[PDB]
Amino acid sequence: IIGGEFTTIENQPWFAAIYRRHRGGSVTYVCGGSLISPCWVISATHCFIDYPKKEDYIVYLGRSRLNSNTQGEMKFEVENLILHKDYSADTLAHHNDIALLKIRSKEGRCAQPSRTIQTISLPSMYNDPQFGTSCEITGFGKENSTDYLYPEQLKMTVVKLISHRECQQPHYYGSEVTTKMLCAADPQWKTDSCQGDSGGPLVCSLQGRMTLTGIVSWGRGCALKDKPGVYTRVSHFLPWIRSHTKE
Ligand SMILES: N=C(N)Nc1ccc(CNC(=O)N[C@]23C[C@H]4C[C@H](C[C@H](C4)C2)C3)cc1
Repeated sequence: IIGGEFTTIENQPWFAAIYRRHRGGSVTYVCGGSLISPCWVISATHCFIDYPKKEDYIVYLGRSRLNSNTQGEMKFEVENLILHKDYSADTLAHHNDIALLKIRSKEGRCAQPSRTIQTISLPSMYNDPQFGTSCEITGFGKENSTDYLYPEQLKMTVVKLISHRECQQPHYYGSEVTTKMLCAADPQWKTDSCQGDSGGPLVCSLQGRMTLTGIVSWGRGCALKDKPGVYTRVSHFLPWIRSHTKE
Protein backbone atom coordinates (compact mmCIF):
# COMPACT_ATOMS: atom_id res chain seq x y z
CA ILE A 1 0.00 0.00 0.00
CA ILE A 2 1.45 3.35 -1.12
CA GLY A 3 0.64 6.03 1.43
CA GLY A 4 -2.24 5.42 3.81
CA GLU A 5 -1.69 4.53 7.46
CA PHE A 6 -0.45 1.59 9.50
CA THR A 7 -3.28 -0.36 11.18
CA THR A 8 -3.95 -3.53 13.23
CA ILE A 9 -6.18 -6.56 12.53
CA GLU A 10 -8.69 -5.37 15.13
CA ASN A 11 -9.54 -2.71 12.53
CA GLN A 12 -9.46 -5.23 9.63
CA PRO A 13 -10.58 -8.52 11.35
CA TRP A 14 -11.42 -10.27 8.06
CA PHE A 15 -7.92 -9.90 6.62
CA ALA A 16 -6.05 -13.14 5.93
CA ALA A 17 -2.26 -13.32 5.40
CA ILE A 18 -1.16 -16.09 3.01
CA TYR A 19 2.40 -17.45 3.09
CA ARG A 20 4.22 -20.18 1.17
CA ARG A 21 6.46 -22.86 2.71
CA HIS A 22 9.85 -23.22 1.02
CA ARG A 23 12.34 -26.07 0.74
CA GLY A 24 14.25 -25.78 4.00
CA GLY A 25 12.20 -23.77 6.48
CA SER A 26 11.83 -20.23 5.13
CA VAL A 27 8.23 -18.98 4.98
CA THR A 28 7.67 -15.98 2.69
CA TYR A 29 4.61 -13.76 2.29
CA VAL A 30 2.57 -14.28 -0.86
CA CYS A 31 -0.76 -12.45 -0.85
CA GLY A 32 -3.66 -11.06 1.09
CA GLY A 33 -7.14 -12.52 1.37
CA SER A 34 -10.47 -12.19 3.17
CA LEU A 35 -12.40 -14.57 5.44
CA ILE A 36 -15.88 -14.86 3.91
CA SER A 37 -16.95 -17.75 6.18
CA PRO A 38 -15.33 -19.66 9.08
CA CYS A 39 -13.87 -22.15 6.58
CA TRP A 40 -13.32 -20.00 3.48
CA VAL A 41 -10.85 -17.32 2.45
CA ILE A 42 -11.18 -15.52 -0.86
CA SER A 43 -8.08 -14.28 -2.66
CA ALA A 44 -6.67 -13.95 -6.19
CA THR A 45 -5.69 -16.75 -8.61
CA HIS A 46 -2.67 -14.69 -9.74
CA CYS A 47 -1.12 -15.55 -6.36
CA PHE A 48 -1.17 -19.34 -6.80
CA ILE A 49 -1.20 -20.01 -10.56
CA ASP A 50 2.56 -20.71 -10.74
CA TYR A 51 2.56 -22.95 -7.62
CA PRO A 52 -0.83 -24.76 -7.44
CA LYS A 53 0.27 -26.99 -4.53
CA LYS A 54 -2.11 -26.42 -1.61
CA GLU A 55 0.31 -28.15 0.78
CA ASP A 56 2.86 -25.34 0.34
CA TYR A 57 0.58 -22.65 1.77
CA ILE A 58 -0.09 -21.34 5.27
CA VAL A 59 -2.95 -18.97 6.12
CA TYR A 60 -2.89 -16.66 9.15
CA LEU A 61 -5.92 -14.96 10.67
CA GLY A 62 -5.73 -12.30 13.38
CA ARG A 63 -2.22 -11.36 12.26
CA SER A 64 -1.01 -7.72 12.33
CA ARG A 65 2.66 -8.29 11.50
CA LEU A 66 4.56 -9.92 8.64
CA ASN A 67 7.30 -11.94 10.35
CA SER A 68 6.19 -11.79 13.97
CA ASN A 69 3.37 -13.34 16.00
CA THR A 70 0.25 -11.55 17.26
CA GLN A 71 -1.66 -12.91 20.26
CA GLY A 72 -5.02 -14.36 19.30
CA GLU A 73 -3.73 -15.26 15.84
CA MET A 74 -4.56 -18.63 14.29
CA LYS A 75 -2.57 -20.67 11.77
CA PHE A 76 -4.32 -22.75 9.09
CA GLU A 77 -3.45 -25.33 6.43
CA VAL A 78 -5.16 -25.25 3.03
CA GLU A 79 -7.55 -28.17 2.60
CA ASN A 80 -8.62 -27.10 -0.88
CA LEU A 81 -7.19 -24.56 -3.32
CA ILE A 82 -9.75 -23.50 -5.92
CA LEU A 83 -8.37 -21.45 -8.80
CA HIS A 84 -10.64 -19.93 -11.43
CA LYS A 85 -10.52 -21.98 -14.64
CA ASP A 86 -10.79 -18.97 -16.97
CA TYR A 87 -7.98 -16.99 -15.36
CA SER A 88 -5.68 -15.23 -17.84
CA ALA A 89 -3.11 -12.44 -17.82
CA ASP A 90 -2.69 -9.98 -20.70
CA THR A 91 -0.32 -7.02 -21.06
CA LEU A 92 -1.70 -5.43 -17.89
CA ALA A 93 -5.11 -7.00 -17.31
CA HIS A 94 -5.70 -10.08 -15.18
CA HIS A 95 -9.05 -11.72 -15.91
CA ASN A 96 -11.15 -13.81 -13.51
CA ASP A 97 -8.52 -13.10 -10.87
CA ILE A 98 -10.26 -14.83 -7.99
CA ALA A 99 -9.55 -17.89 -5.87
CA LEU A 100 -11.02 -19.73 -2.90
CA LEU A 101 -9.06 -21.39 -0.11
CA LYS A 102 -10.74 -23.85 2.21
CA ILE A 103 -8.86 -23.65 5.48
CA ARG A 104 -8.47 -25.93 8.47
CA SER A 105 -6.24 -25.96 11.54
CA LYS A 106 -4.12 -28.98 12.49
CA GLU A 107 -7.07 -30.17 14.62
CA GLY A 108 -9.35 -30.02 11.58
CA ARG A 109 -11.31 -26.97 12.72
CA CYS A 110 -12.24 -23.75 10.94
CA ALA A 111 -11.82 -20.16 12.13
CA GLN A 112 -13.30 -19.26 15.52
CA PRO A 113 -14.64 -15.67 15.56
CA SER A 114 -13.07 -13.19 17.97
CA ARG A 115 -12.20 -9.49 18.22
CA THR A 116 -9.33 -10.16 15.79
CA ILE A 117 -11.01 -12.73 13.53
CA GLN A 118 -14.27 -11.85 11.77
CA THR A 119 -15.89 -12.62 8.42
CA ILE A 120 -16.94 -9.96 5.89
CA SER A 121 -20.27 -9.97 4.12
CA LEU A 122 -20.40 -10.66 0.39
CA PRO A 123 -22.35 -8.23 -1.87
CA SER A 124 -25.79 -8.91 -3.35
CA MET A 125 -26.24 -9.87 -7.02
CA TYR A 126 -25.01 -6.97 -9.19
CA ASN A 127 -25.44 -4.60 -6.23
CA ASP A 128 -22.35 -2.41 -6.07
CA PRO A 129 -21.79 0.97 -4.38
CA GLN A 130 -22.33 4.07 -6.51
CA PHE A 131 -19.20 5.41 -8.22
CA GLY A 132 -17.54 8.09 -6.13
CA THR A 133 -18.04 6.02 -2.97
CA SER A 134 -15.11 5.80 -0.55
CA CYS A 135 -13.78 2.29 0.14
CA GLU A 136 -10.78 0.84 1.97
CA ILE A 137 -7.99 -1.52 0.97
CA THR A 138 -5.65 -3.39 3.30
CA GLY A 139 -2.38 -5.21 2.71
CA PHE A 140 1.28 -5.92 3.45
CA GLY A 141 2.29 -4.82 -0.04
CA LYS A 142 5.02 -2.37 -1.04
CA GLU A 143 5.01 1.20 0.30
CA ASN A 144 6.99 2.54 -2.67
CA SER A 145 7.57 1.08 -6.15
CA THR A 146 11.33 1.18 -5.51
CA ASP A 147 11.11 -0.97 -2.37
CA TYR A 148 12.12 -4.65 -2.58
CA LEU A 149 10.90 -5.50 0.93
CA TYR A 150 7.38 -5.43 2.37
CA PRO A 151 6.43 -3.37 5.47
CA GLU A 152 6.38 -5.29 8.76
CA GLN A 153 3.05 -3.81 9.88
CA LEU A 154 -0.33 -4.14 8.15
CA LYS A 155 -1.45 -1.04 6.25
CA MET A 156 -4.69 0.44 4.96
CA THR A 157 -5.91 3.36 2.90
CA VAL A 158 -9.08 4.86 1.46
CA VAL A 159 -9.69 5.13 -2.28
CA LYS A 160 -12.68 6.22 -4.38
CA LEU A 161 -14.60 4.02 -6.80
CA ILE A 162 -14.23 5.21 -10.39
CA SER A 163 -16.87 4.61 -13.08
CA HIS A 164 -16.29 2.19 -15.95
CA ARG A 165 -16.69 5.06 -18.42
CA GLU A 166 -13.82 6.98 -16.82
CA CYS A 167 -11.55 3.96 -16.36
CA GLN A 168 -12.16 3.02 -20.00
CA GLN A 169 -10.76 6.34 -21.25
CA PRO A 170 -7.68 6.26 -23.58
CA HIS A 171 -5.28 7.81 -21.05
CA TYR A 172 -6.50 5.43 -18.34
CA TYR A 173 -6.87 1.77 -19.35
CA GLY A 174 -9.01 1.87 -22.47
CA SER A 175 -10.72 -1.39 -23.42
CA GLU A 176 -8.44 -3.39 -21.09
CA VAL A 177 -10.79 -2.92 -18.13
CA THR A 178 -13.99 -4.97 -18.27
CA THR A 179 -17.35 -5.00 -16.48
CA LYS A 180 -16.03 -7.85 -14.33
CA MET A 181 -13.57 -5.34 -12.84
CA LEU A 182 -13.81 -2.17 -10.73
CA CYS A 183 -11.42 0.78 -10.71
CA ALA A 184 -10.56 2.76 -7.61
CA ALA A 185 -8.07 5.53 -6.92
CA ASP A 186 -7.16 8.49 -4.76
CA PRO A 187 -8.37 11.71 -6.42
CA GLN A 188 -4.89 13.08 -5.66
CA TRP A 189 -3.14 9.92 -6.94
CA LYS A 190 -1.11 9.74 -3.71
CA THR A 191 -2.35 6.43 -2.28
CA ASP A 192 -2.95 3.06 -3.97
CA SER A 193 -2.36 -0.70 -3.77
CA CYS A 194 0.96 -2.10 -5.03
CA GLN A 195 2.91 -5.36 -5.47
CA GLY A 196 2.22 -7.65 -2.54
CA ASP A 197 -1.35 -6.40 -2.07
CA SER A 198 -2.94 -8.82 -4.56
CA GLY A 199 -5.76 -10.92 -3.13
CA GLY A 200 -6.55 -8.35 -0.45
CA PRO A 201 -9.98 -6.76 0.06
CA LEU A 202 -11.54 -3.59 -1.28
CA VAL A 203 -14.20 -3.01 1.40
CA CYS A 204 -17.12 -0.62 1.00
CA SER A 205 -19.85 0.44 3.39
CA LEU A 206 -22.96 -0.49 1.41
CA GLN A 207 -26.31 0.38 3.01
CA GLY A 208 -24.86 0.49 6.52
CA ARG A 209 -22.86 -2.73 6.20
CA MET A 210 -19.18 -3.52 5.52
CA THR A 211 -19.10 -5.39 2.21
CA LEU A 212 -16.36 -7.22 0.28
CA THR A 213 -16.75 -5.22 -2.94
CA GLY A 214 -13.51 -6.12 -4.68
CA ILE A 215 -10.24 -8.04 -4.66
CA VAL A 216 -6.91 -6.31 -5.35
CA SER A 217 -5.84 -7.47 -8.79
CA TRP A 218 -3.81 -5.22 -11.09
CA GLY A 219 -2.72 -1.80 -12.27
CA ARG A 220 -0.04 0.09 -14.19
CA GLY A 221 2.66 0.94 -11.65
CA CYS A 222 1.56 2.18 -8.22
CA ALA A 223 -0.02 5.54 -7.35
CA LEU A 224 0.64 6.88 -10.86
CA LYS A 225 -1.64 9.56 -12.32
CA ASP A 226 -4.55 8.31 -14.47
CA LYS A 227 -3.63 4.70 -13.62
CA PRO A 228 -6.13 3.48 -10.98
CA GLY A 229 -5.84 0.18 -9.17
CA VAL A 230 -8.10 -2.42 -10.77
CA TYR A 231 -10.11 -4.88 -8.67
CA THR A 232 -11.97 -8.10 -9.33
CA ARG A 233 -15.68 -7.24 -9.09
CA VAL A 234 -16.93 -9.70 -6.45
CA SER A 235 -20.64 -9.17 -7.20
CA HIS A 236 -20.17 -10.74 -10.65
CA PHE A 237 -18.67 -13.95 -9.24
CA LEU A 238 -21.36 -14.86 -6.70
CA PRO A 239 -22.53 -17.89 -8.75
CA TRP A 240 -18.91 -19.07 -8.95
CA ILE A 241 -18.35 -18.48 -5.22
CA ARG A 242 -21.54 -20.27 -4.18
CA SER A 243 -20.97 -23.23 -6.52
CA HIS A 244 -17.49 -23.97 -5.16
CA THR A 245 -18.17 -23.36 -1.46
CA LYS A 246 -21.17 -25.69 -1.08
CA GLU A 247 -19.02 -28.85 -1.19
N1 LIG B 1 -1.85 0.75 -9.47
C1 LIG B 1 -2.04 -0.30 -8.71
N2 LIG B 1 -2.91 -0.11 -7.77
N3 LIG B 1 -1.22 -1.12 -9.27
C2 LIG B 1 -1.38 -2.51 -8.75
C3 LIG B 1 -2.52 -3.21 -8.36
C4 LIG B 1 -2.40 -4.52 -7.89
C5 LIG B 1 -1.14 -5.08 -7.67
C6 LIG B 1 -1.01 -6.41 -6.94
N4 LIG B 1 -0.17 -7.35 -7.67
C7 LIG B 1 0.67 -8.16 -7.00
O1 LIG B 1 0.63 -8.19 -5.77
N5 LIG B 1 1.53 -8.92 -7.74
C8 LIG B 1 2.19 -10.15 -7.27
C9 LIG B 1 2.91 -10.80 -8.50
C10 LIG B 1 3.60 -12.14 -8.10
C11 LIG B 1 4.67 -11.87 -7.00
C12 LIG B 1 3.97 -11.23 -5.77
C13 LIG B 1 2.89 -12.21 -5.22
C14 LIG B 1 1.83 -12.50 -6.32
C15 LIG B 1 2.53 -13.13 -7.56
C16 LIG B 1 1.13 -11.16 -6.73
C17 LIG B 1 3.28 -9.88 -6.18
C18 LIG B 1 0.02 -4.40 -8.12
C19 LIG B 1 -0.11 -3.10 -8.66
